[PDB]
Amino acid sequence: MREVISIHVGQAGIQIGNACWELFCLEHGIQPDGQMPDAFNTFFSETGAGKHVPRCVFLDLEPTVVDEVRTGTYRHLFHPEQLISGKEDAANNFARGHYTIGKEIVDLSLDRIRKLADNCTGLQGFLMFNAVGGGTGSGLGCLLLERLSVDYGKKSKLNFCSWPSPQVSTAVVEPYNSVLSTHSLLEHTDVAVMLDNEAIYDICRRNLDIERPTYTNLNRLIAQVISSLTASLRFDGALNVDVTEFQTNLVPYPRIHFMLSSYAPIISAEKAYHEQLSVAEITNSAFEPASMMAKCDPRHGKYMACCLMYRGDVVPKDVNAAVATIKTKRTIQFVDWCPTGFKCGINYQPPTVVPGGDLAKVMRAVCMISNSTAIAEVFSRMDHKFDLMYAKRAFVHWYVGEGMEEGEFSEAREDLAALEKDYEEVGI
Amino acid sequence: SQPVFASPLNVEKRRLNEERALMQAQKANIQLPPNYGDMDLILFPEGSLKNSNNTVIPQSHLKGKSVALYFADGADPKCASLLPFLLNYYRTMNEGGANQKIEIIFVSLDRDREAFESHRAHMPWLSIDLENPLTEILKRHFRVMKEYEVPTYGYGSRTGVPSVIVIGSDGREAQFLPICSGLEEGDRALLRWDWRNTKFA
Amino acid sequence: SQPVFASPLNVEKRRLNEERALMQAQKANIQLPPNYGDMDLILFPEGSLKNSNNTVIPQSHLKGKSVALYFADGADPKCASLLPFLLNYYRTMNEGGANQKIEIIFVSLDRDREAFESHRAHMPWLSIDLENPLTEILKRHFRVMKEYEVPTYGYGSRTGVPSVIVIGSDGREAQFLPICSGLEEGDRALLRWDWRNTKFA
Amino acid sequence: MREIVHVQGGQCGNQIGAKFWEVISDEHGIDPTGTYCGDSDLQLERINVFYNEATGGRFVPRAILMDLEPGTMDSVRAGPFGQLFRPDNFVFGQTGAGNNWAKGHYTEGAELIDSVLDVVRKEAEGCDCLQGFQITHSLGGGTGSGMGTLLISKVREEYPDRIMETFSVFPSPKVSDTVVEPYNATLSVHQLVENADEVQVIDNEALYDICFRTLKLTTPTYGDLNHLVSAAMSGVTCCLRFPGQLNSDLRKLAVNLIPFPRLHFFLIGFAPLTSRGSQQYRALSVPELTQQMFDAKNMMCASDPRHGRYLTASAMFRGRMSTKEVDEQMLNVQNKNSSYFVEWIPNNMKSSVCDIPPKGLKMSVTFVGNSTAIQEMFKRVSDQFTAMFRRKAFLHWYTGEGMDEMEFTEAESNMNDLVSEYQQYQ
Amino acid sequence: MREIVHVQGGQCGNQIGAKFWEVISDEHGIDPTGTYCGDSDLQLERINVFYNEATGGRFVPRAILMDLEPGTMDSVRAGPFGQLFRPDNFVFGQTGAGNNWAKGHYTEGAELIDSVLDVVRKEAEGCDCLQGFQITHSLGGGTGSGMGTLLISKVREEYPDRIMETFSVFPSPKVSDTVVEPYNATLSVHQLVENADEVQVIDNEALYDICFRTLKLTTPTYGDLNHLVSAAMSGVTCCLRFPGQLNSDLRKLAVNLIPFPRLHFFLIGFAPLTSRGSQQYRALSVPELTQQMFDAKNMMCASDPRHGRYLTASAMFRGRMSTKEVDEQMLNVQNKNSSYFVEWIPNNMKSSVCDIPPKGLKMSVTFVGNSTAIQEMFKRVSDQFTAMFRRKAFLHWYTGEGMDEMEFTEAESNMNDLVSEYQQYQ
Amino acid sequence: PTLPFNAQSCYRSEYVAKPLPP
Amino acid sequence: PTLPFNAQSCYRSEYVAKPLPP
Repeated sequence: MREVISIHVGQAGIQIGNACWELFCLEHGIQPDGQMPDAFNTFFSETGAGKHVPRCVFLDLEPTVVDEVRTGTYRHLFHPEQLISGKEDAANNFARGHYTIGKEIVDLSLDRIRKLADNCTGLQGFLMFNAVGGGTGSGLGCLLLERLSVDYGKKSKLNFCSWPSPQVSTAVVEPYNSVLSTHSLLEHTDVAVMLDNEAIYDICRRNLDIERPTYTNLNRLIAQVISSLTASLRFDGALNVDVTEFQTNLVPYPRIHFMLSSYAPIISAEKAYHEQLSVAEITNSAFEPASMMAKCDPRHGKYMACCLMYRGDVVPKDVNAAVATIKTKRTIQFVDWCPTGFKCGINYQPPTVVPGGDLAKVMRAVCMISNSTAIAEVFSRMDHKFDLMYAKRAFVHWYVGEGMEEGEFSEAREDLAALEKDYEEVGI
Repeated sequence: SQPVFASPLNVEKRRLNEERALMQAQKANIQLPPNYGDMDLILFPEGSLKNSNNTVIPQSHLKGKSVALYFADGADPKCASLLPFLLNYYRTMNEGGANQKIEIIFVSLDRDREAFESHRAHMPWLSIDLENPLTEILKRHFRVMKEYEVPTYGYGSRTGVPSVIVIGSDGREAQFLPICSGLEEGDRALLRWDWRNTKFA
Repeated sequence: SQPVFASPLNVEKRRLNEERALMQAQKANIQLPPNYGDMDLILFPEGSLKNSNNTVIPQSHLKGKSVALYFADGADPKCASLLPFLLNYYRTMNEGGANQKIEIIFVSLDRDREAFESHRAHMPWLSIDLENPLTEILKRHFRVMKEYEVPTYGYGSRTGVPSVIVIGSDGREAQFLPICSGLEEGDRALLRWDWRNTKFA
Repeated sequence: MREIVHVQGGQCGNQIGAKFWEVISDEHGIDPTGTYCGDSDLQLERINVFYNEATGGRFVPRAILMDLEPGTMDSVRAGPFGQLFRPDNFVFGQTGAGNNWAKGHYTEGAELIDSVLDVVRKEAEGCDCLQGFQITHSLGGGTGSGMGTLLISKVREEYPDRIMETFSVFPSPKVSDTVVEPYNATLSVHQLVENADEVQVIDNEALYDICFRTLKLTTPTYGDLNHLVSAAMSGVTCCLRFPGQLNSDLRKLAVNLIPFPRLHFFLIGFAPLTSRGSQQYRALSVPELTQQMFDAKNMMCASDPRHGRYLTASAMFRGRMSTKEVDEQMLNVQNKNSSYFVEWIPNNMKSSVCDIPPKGLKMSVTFVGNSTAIQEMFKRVSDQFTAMFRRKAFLHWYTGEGMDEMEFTEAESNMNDLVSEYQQYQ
Repeated sequence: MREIVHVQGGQCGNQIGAKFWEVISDEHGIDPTGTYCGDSDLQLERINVFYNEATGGRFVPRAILMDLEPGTMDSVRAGPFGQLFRPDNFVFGQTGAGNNWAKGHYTEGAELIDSVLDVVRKEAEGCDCLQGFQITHSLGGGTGSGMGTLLISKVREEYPDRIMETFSVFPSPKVSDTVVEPYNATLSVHQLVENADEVQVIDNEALYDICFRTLKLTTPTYGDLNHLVSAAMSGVTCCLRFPGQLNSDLRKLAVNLIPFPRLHFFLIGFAPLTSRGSQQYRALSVPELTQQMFDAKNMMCASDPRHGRYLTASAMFRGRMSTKEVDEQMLNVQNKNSSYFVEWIPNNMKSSVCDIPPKGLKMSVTFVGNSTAIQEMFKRVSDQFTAMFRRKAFLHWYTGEGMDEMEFTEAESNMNDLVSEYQQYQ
Repeated sequence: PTLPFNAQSCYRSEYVAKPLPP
Repeated sequence: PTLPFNAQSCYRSEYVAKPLPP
């Protein structure tokens, strides 16, 4: 029936996917075994007596992060060969992950993809989780998308890339990995969402009041966003929008598919007692510049387009009262050619809290994902970093030794320059 | 089978319930061994609990409570630091109400009876004496240990002393309060204690 | 007469069953000697099994479980290797469920009482005491031996220590877990355990 | 999955390596007799990186022992944890290169390298794919420097793609061990610079300074000093052996610390480091790890980093620890000490989390920093090397052992050029 | 079923074959007094390949002792398990051959052959239906080389279609005792090329090198090293006595190692071989078996096989084991070491499995390889023969017993074509 | 003096078989 | 002196008395 295939590539992909899949299990009431005590068909298959298995693949050339999945609590949940492991690390090298080591793992991945795709028709599309900062997240993440786009042409391909933080990076060669990724995910991805690490750090700081957060704390919040985004497919709602209708309303031009993310409310057991969680108040916090999840202050651009997802006891007339207030407010500016730029989505089902986590149980939630022109800033700052380090051939010899030709850096740079100009000319 | 399997509480519970199931099967498509849902135990014996003024309180009057086991040691500086804040929290919780809501049963890691009585003389909530094997069996069941002295069966030590664990009706941990835990959010994790959800059914 | 004709359990069962057969035949074409299908025994007497709290439990407590005998030696490095995985498997696949699936009965091959109790303290499932004849009789029954000390009757040894063997109601070998055997699936053969079809009934 | 092949060469390499396997055995809970103790899964799911099953239940180390004389072999074999190693993994000499680079690299090490290259190939080809090699040696000696660097040249040619990690010790500024130190140091460097993928520098002056001011130990022997060196050796490779929130290995370090291929020399630091007396006074928190980490007192190279600028730096955090204060503090240190960091690279610092703490502690960090302040050690060698070569002292052994004179001029020209290229980025 | 008749000629023949029967009797459970012990069915299911019932319960070997002196057969008889042999199977000589092949083959052996060949007709015919014979002898000696081969000639004529297989120990290459070696070797070889089906070559210099490099034994007697030769003897004939997953036989080895009728000389190796020190620490696996078996260090024949090409090789495995590792290791070894394998025969390896291992071990393998690296053995004898024969050295001893001079020329020519015939396939 | 090993991963501490909502 | 023979064939180990199905 109506199914969506999830792909997790690299460290960032796998760890996020671990958080994504545990939420879906608790959501639909399936167990670590995979058998429940027909909403779940979008994520889980039907196998044997009563068991459901995920429609996912795990890819990494590093064994130690995907083997640990096979070791952990959820052994029996995942398919034995839906977690593909390499033998040797990508080591932050786009060339290594795209040319040298990743070639023998692509065809092993495509075997699992097509066999999982061909069980039924009406496949909505694909969810992609990767880190553009990383080696296999960027290199092997790319290589999969050339092989996917040529055969499975038609279908939607959403990407949830963890863009590098402006101040913090997980790596020092990551400007090189960034420029090469952003070249090759332009024409292979239909919708790209920017996730940022320090953006979710300071959300965890001022909202949940967690002075000591970690990657597990971050990935809970990210898994809530993915669940809120696809809640329309799984559960019936008053006014639903699916995966396919995102790119209709968010992507006005072929080159322009980079967009923000924000989730509200993010309230612990501390604060949850002491406000209305009113529809007006949660949509006010959603548009707040401090609640962005990409670390770019969105006031220095124009909101090109916007989508709002709603969960729980949300009535349609409260949405319209909410969105009228936002239009009235002149802190948030709009582009001239898009006079109406809001697409609402309402689902009846409230979010389900994982026990002993950090979010509180709440009646309703908003997941606002929006295309803006302020993305031209984060592309420009990353560009400035790449130009200084490249100009005298730093770290080049790693890349050019591994197969790629000196001239893919120049071609990727000029292509990013076209992306600079394209965002500039639109936003005037 | 919650929160643990290899505990003396769960072993005694499995014994009694499967005994009871076999007798019901003898008297009467019955499922052996009985489900964890159909399993039942009595947790605090009638002569287990006693109040401040040293009078017996039965288990049956723990109905409609948010009840927590306080595993504590007399000599521990961390315990001595935690104690006044928990005292203030207990007072301000139980005073703003006609009837009382939260309740703390004290489990000791003290060296001897003299230390037990000396530390217990401060506390106004309920306590279990040191000689009762309830303390030891609850301690193994909820995985509290000061140090790895006793064989535990492949468990990791869930807590260090001190720790407050909110319990349910069947010995299931209702919620974990992270003083010295995965969150390390010491001395003010007592705020996280919710009382809608954690009811001694 | 399963798995071997020449075993103490089988000869004891033979004696009891055809004792009753002759008695009722004299009391009355009743088939003599009775079929192995007609044969039924009590595998564990009243005082055999003791759990983690050293409380005796009858055989009747094991209905609808998947029971496995674990022949183990305290000093064997292969047993030292096998033990944590066995603990973890018991732990998780029994805990994470709405049924109590499996149960392990420990049979010792240690030197003496001190070693036996020391190794048994590290263990949450059931055990048989080393003094009790049943351990030796089970060893001969299932043909496990560390070395050729006790004379098997001109046949092979089924396995060596350590070994996990799924058993039935009548001493029938339900399935052999290939820890150190023909398959040689060290520490991963645990996953071959099918707890559906092997019920102690 | 992955395996690290260990090579220990010379007197100083062997004593360091002997202590290294003692803490790895301790971390993985390996009894000195070979067996397994401890009864936990996390100790053992990645054991193939350093050990091998022996169908008797025992784990043999993945190590090669290498010397030109059997004196120091006896010390390692007769020590505790000495029966761990396979007896055939040892290789012997009989002559012993009298701390002469030429004699270890051309005459006495040449006829031995046939035999031990077999032992490497025996262990290298043995597995699925190997992750790389790790080599501990001394650059001041003969059998460690001269014959050790020969193997580095040999095994790089046969396994080009695999990584090349060397733990080397250097000549000290103050004390004089092995009077021909600059001759051995200079000749080792201009070969190790093109044949080793990452090099990490230890100096005995730095170690004694740590025993002065931090540990407050009054009589540290080579037993104590090698313990601290061994602690960073395990700390740099922790994430290969244990899971974690963010993964890293040796190639993560290589791609994130090497701007140009010529510059691959590091400064190693370990934190925390406090005396027995001050153990229970100190709040082990991520703020106080990073302030001790960025101290000159903590580096194990005796070159003050405050003179130079950190070109790039890496920190492998270990333990249960929150990653915001991991992430923010690396950024936060770059903000105030903006003068200590190079400008034309944003975010010089790389961080990783390794969620299994070392034995006896709760959190720890190992610092691997590519600093241009390592120029101060290289200048001192070149200054000394030119002092002797100009008057051609101690040359007749080096030139009488089948080695040309013009090798020396190439040695000083290359290493001076290494000094010159640090200068432009400072 | 099948029976092998064992034949021993000479002092080397009697001493080597004495240890062969001690390890067969151990394997099948026979006491020195000759009764069975140890109540196992496998041990007696195929016992008539070697033994013979007495209708009194006891077993006698099917062996024919043979020596031209009465001394060495008194040594065999008087030891333990010397009571096992039938006294009538001994055949005695009073005179003896003084390491003169002529008097062994023409004069002294002629009056003795009619007696020993009387025995061997009586024993062989008396069984059910014969399978093969086997001969253990030395070619450096007088009676092992001289009268031994005359039996080989005469029974080949008599029993034309039966297998004949020889464990012959050649002259030692380097340190060479019994100074008339090449005269005895060359004369024995050209007579053995038209009259033997399988020939297996062992050298003493090969055996002694095993005792340091592999076994590491301090004072190894003939008793110690004959344990190794006899274990090779048992390996080639495992399947005749025990069931197998894939069966073999002496005849199966002939049709799968001998491409052309004259090329029937083989190299013999055994694996595993470890010191008593290294025994508990070694992992015994089939991939580890197959790489300790492909060594110059492991062959019992003192010629380096890396200098030549394995025309066709075989490995007979013994133990509880799986069948890829017997065969995927074959593809493993043929692909990467493609230089040591001849080309115009693809996939040169015969493999076989026998379930019951040698006593005390769990797996083992014996290696039989037809190589053209044995040209370097015939050549070394060939120059030493023509060095002596040119100058007529020691020829009067040979020409006085009825020999002619033309026989020596034919000895070289039939040796030298075998040298050249190995050349044309390399 | 020895101490037992009492550490488990972030995964084991945070990811268990959670009870389902009623 | 000698030892008894504690080896068992592959066939006897895995071709055993098989339990008859109901």
